[PDB]
Amino acid sequence: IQTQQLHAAMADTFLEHMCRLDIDSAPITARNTGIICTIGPASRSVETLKEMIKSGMNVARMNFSHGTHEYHAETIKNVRTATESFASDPILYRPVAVALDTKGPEIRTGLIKGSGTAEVELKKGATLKITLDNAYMEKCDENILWLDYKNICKVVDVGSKVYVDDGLISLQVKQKGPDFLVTEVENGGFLGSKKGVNLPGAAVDLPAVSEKDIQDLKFGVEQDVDMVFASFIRKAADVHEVRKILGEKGKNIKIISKIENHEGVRRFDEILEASDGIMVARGDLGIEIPAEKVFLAQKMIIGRCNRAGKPVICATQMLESMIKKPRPTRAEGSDVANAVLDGADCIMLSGETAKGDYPLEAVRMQHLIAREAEAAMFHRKLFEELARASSHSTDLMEAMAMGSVEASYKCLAAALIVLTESGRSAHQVARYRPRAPIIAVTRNHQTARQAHLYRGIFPVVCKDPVQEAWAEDVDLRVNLAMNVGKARGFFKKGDVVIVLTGWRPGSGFTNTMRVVPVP
Amino acid sequence: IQTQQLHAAMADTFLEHMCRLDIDSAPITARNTGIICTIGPASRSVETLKEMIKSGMNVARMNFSHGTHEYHAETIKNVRTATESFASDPILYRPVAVALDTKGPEIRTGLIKGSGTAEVELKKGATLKITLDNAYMEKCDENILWLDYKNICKVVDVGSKVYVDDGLISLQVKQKGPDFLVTEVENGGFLGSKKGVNLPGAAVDLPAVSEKDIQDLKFGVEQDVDMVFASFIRKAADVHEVRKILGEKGKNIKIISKIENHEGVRRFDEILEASDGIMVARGDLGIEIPAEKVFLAQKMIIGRCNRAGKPVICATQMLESMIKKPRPTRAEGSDVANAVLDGADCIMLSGETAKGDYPLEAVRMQHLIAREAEAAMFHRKLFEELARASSHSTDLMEAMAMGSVEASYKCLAAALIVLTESGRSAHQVARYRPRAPIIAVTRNHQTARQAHLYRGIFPVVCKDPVQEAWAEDVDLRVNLAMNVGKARGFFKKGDVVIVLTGWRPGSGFTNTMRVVPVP
Amino acid sequence: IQTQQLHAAMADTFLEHMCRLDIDSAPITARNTGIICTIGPASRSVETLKEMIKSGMNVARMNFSHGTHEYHAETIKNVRTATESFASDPILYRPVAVALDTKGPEIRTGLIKGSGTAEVELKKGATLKITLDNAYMEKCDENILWLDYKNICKVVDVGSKVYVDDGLISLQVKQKGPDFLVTEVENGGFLGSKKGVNLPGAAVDLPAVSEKDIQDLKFGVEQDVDMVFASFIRKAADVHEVRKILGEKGKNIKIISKIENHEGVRRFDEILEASDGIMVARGDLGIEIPAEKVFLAQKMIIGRCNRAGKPVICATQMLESMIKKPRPTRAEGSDVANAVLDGADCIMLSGETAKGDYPLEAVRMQHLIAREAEAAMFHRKLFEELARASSHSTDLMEAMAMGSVEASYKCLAAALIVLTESGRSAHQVARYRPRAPIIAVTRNHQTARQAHLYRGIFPVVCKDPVQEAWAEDVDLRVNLAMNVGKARGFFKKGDVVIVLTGWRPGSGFTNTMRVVPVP
Ligand SMILES: [K+]
Ligand SMILES: [K+]
Ligand SMILES: [K+]
Ligand SMILES: [Mn+2]
Ligand SMILES: [Mn+2]
Ligand SMILES: [Mn+2]
Repeated sequence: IQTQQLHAAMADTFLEHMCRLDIDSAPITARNTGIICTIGPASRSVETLKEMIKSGMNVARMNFSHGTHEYHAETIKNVRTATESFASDPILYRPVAVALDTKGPEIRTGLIKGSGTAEVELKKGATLKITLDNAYMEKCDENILWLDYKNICKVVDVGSKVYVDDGLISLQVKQKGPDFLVTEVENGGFLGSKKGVNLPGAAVDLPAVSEKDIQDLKFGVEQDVDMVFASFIRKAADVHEVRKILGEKGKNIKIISKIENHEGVRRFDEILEASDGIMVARGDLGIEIPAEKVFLAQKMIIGRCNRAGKPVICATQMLESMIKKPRPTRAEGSDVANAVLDGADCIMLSGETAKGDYPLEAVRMQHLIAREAEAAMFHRKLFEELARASSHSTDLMEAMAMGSVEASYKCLAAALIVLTESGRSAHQVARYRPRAPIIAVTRNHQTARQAHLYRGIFPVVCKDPVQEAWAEDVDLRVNLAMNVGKARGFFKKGDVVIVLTGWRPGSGFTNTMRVVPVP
Repeated sequence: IQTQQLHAAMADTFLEHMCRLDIDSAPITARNTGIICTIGPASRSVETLKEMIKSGMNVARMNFSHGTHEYHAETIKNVRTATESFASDPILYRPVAVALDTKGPEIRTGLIKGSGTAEVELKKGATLKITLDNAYMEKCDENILWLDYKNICKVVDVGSKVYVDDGLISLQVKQKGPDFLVTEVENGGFLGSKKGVNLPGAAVDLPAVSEKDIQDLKFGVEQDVDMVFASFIRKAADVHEVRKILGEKGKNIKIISKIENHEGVRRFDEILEASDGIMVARGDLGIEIPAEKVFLAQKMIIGRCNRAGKPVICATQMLESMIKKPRPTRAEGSDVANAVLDGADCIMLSGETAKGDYPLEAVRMQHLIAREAEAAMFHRKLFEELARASSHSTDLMEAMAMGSVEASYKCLAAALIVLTESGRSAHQVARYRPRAPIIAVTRNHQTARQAHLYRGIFPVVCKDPVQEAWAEDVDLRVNLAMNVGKARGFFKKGDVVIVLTGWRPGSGFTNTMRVVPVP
Repeated sequence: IQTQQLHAAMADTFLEHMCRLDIDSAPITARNTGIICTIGPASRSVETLKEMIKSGMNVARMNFSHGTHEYHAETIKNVRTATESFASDPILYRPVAVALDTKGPEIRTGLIKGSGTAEVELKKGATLKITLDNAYMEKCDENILWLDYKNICKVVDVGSKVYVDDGLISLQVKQKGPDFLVTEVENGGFLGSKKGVNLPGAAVDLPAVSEKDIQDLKFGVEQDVDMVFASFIRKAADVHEVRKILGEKGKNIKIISKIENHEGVRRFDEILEASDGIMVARGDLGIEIPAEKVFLAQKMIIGRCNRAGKPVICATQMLESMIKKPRPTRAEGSDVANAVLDGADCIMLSGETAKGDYPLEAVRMQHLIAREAEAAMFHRKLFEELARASSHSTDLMEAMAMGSVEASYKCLAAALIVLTESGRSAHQVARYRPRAPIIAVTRNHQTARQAHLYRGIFPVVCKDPVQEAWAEDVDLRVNLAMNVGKARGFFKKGDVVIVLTGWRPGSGFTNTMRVVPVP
């Protein structure tokens, strides 16, 4: 029984490829899919965080939908402390990106009575009066419910449905009002405090970038975050408004547009070009459009991102049950596998690691499945189709990338070492899905950090000062990579490896490729 | 925006196909994936069952892992009552298969103290003594645990792991014994009563067909079940032992081997040939082998079954969360979609409909997703690869099937009407995955019933007596199908439809195909 | 209107590719298909030869089926004189290979009366007596015909057919004899002197390597020919007998087995492995087997050679009519195009350049068509299928080759510069059919010369002494290539180019590849 599902790799057709998957075919050590973990109570701890890093964490997500700047400021402080605790050995140090998740134009209810279980009980068929009067802002009963969206009455006529708390509870507007709405509970349940509200099929006129959002964004720039996950991007315009706030200083912060509404899906393409990467926000998306259609959008978005060479993230409830159990459900297990198979650059945990009882177990599980799923990819067809997809381009780096991935498949290289400062060279190699890991060695820390956004890139930060002789500085970097790999168990002395470097210091792209043995 | 994801159907590549999926492309009314619902407390009711049928139920699963013959006898009685309640109109009557799920060579614990919450609490690190003494059979403490597997000590040495309750709780044998084992709780939790036990990597010497199993099987034959889902089939031999018990009388009961252990996966092929269909028992499978590998086995088994033309079922925890909530999680939604996309003939609910609070909602959800996912298939490539896969065969019915599916894709037929008595003709048409529904009209009830096992076949039972003139009897049957379709909303007058019939009464296969308009 | 038929290159299917061919899409300057010209009266002249070289000649074929060693000795002398006349400028000097074509186990008639038009007239239905008596060796009438095959009577029974002069004339053995045969003229015609004779379906017992052949072979070694086109190779054994005569000295002379009989086709594979390259000797082949089947053998042999990475030649009557006219027939035009499209490494002229009235025009015509046809190839599918074909191999140079060709397609490189001494590296790159020209720079002259055998390789001989510093010696060679290309009009300053070099002097293969701009 070969390994890395290679027997299936040799398949002519998909059905064949599929038929040849072997549960006894061991995957390699490198896990190419990036793992984004949302930090919170269950993971705030520096010690916990250190354990997260060791378990596979690559990006720490700060969800500004809750918490105060003071809060996140410390969260970020801890992840950095945790990260740098390994900063010792440059060979074992693993960069960890910091991402700020916008609390975009979203609707939420107020606080519940308090002594009513902090959770009322809407009965299937009961009447519920929605109010905009800030008085009941923190006193929500089974009859009174306050929400922060003031113009709610300016866009919802009688009959329309208003969902609350991850669409689990639905309400039908029975009667309109000036600053209130009386509705009928359709889906019963126990309403929580300050839960999310969805107005599917409704021109919600909240601003792409709210006032709070501008503050949060500025905050992120000052706190040097590596990327922004912009919530509810519904058009290229929104992305631009966001990029603007980040301004000249936040200039290098990668913007990841989140697709969570029907318009965003409908106007995906312009949003894609305007953005640096995309996130399939399955959560709100599953409420704004029929749940049974979310998979369509996912595969379409991942597909189109893969084609465009832009990072894409699959997010929300992937390992949901693990918030309370140490093992995920069969559906959750397959969900992760398929996202990787779909082509997602990164998978995410949020809740499973933010406030669940098994943050570490959840991270480990994603790491395990990804590896397993990655080997299961149909690399040959993938590469071929990816190639046809971009045939109109004749970019030199692209050519280098494709030539390298090709070569790597052919001699089954142990890895591809790419020396890059902007990261472009490595991104490009990742675009064409090699099977082996891509060790990108850079002296730029933010590059190393943002690199996680790309499938297969395993960043390494060279901390040695530039050597006088270019040739030497290159060997220096290449050797660092050779060690990281040997240490990380990616390959041992003797294995073959592809190496991409520049021609002169500060080259435009890695124009040089060579097959080399591991020292 | 076309429908049935047809724009994507026109794709040249997968990435393209993927990129073209449209959430606004409406699927057709017919849902080709069979839905198997496990019956229990939450669904025992004849009235509930009638509602299940209307919601999409196609096969009622009786799980003999629990309950008494008296119990199941009544369950079966009710589903039949519920079914026949529609027996009135032959146009609206929907056949419903009865399946018996074996309680194979499985290990279970005994009953818990009772006043201890009927659930003890094993603490992470605590010591737990496993006992075989039938005295504690119904008195299991946090220190005493009884299990029904007597030879457990004859196959588990010190150090080995023993999982309990869907592998959520793990234990490590610290010390051996004659009829007992002292272990250390690794994964804490609240042990329930009579929970399943897994000895991954352990030659469990329980018999393929136990003594109780022989009784249950005989019972099923006398109760005229349509199929048997044989648990823990680990080799072709086991299937044969099973087929034997069913004997001459149970001769036509389709045997569905369940793959739940590592050996069954490893010896899949012989098991496949020996069996009529297969079930991917994700539950035990996810405990016997690493969870992160279950997807590999699923796709491999579905792939190989599709190739072999034998029915395959995807089962366990697909819509798990719906046991308590009215809406499934994003992962569960995608899990179902992917199983359909994987090629599974049938999807299953067990727990979601056996004892959960939303049996109907769960059935409806599967029905919705399947439709959605079915349109999303890459039919062209699928058909092509399926064809290459079986090119060595030159079977006449196969040729007819392929010719028909081909024709159907080309003129976008509304459906394929197949007159069959054994069902072979329709099975064969289903083998080559047409996009449209396959209306199989038969006078044989058990055929109609078992037909659900196949993707796309929508059985119709002709209850009119055989007509004197073959030509007439054919039009009779064809017209019935034409009505069912018109009634069920599959097509209206004018639409095109492919019709496969025999040449003489009692033909070997439907050798005649013709494009006809809907009257 | 793009160029190089690139719009068609982008095609998904063949029908598409085909449909997109554009007569207004200009091909590039480099002509990848090697052109082999048979030298004779019409081309013996050093001045004519110089003109041949300028017109495209790459290999000069010496046909030992006629002429004396003294003759060929001078022919070879002249081609060399002609070649070296350009030896001046190493940038414009074009290597020209010398090939010796064996006069294998072939049958020929004697001389005709003389005053009978040096051509008798066999009438359809007349009787003709074949004789082995050396007396009529130079006195052949319409009744008497002598042939050099002594054992002709030991393998041809009454009824069998004996063809004469390119099968244009057929005869049926009416009666047997001891040293004679009386036959009936079936196909009338004007018999010439010393014409070829074919005994299709007859165990002709002539030796693979005749006595004269051993002399001719030894002669070729002493005259340092680059390759031997071995006539009538009917099995691997024959090739070996040939390689043996060439012995230790002729050790590096490439042996090209000629497939001209039914056995050679039937035992092709062993012949292929035993040989260095193959020649589709359409001439005799079209007489030994039905003419209407020759195309089958051609495509099969070219196909299998392409797959094996061994040079294949398409030969005989490609531009036949041009022996007397300045323009070829429509069929001849397409014949050449298709041979190139078939995948033939080299096309040949023999007669068109040996004794026709338009040697130069014929060479120019092949050159024109090849270019045109080369652009018309379906490179993408070709590369993909070529890759699948050899997937079992994991050769490092192969990987480099494939990676490079891939890269070259992607950025539409102007050419691939390969520094090689044995030629292996360049051969390998040619194996995977890049679209651009392959400039192989070598210091080995015989390598440069034999390189023509491979599609796309444009040899360049570095005549500068090895430089002290490897790095320098490499740039030296690379720069030479850069100049040849600029001079030859293959590319100008700025264009992109792929460069393959070794890692240390005398490397095993070019393990280094880099995209570089033309200085
Ligand atoms: K948020
Ligand atoms: K069972
Ligand atoms: K010859
Ligand atoms: Mn959101
Ligand atoms: Mn089971
Ligand atoms: Mn010949």
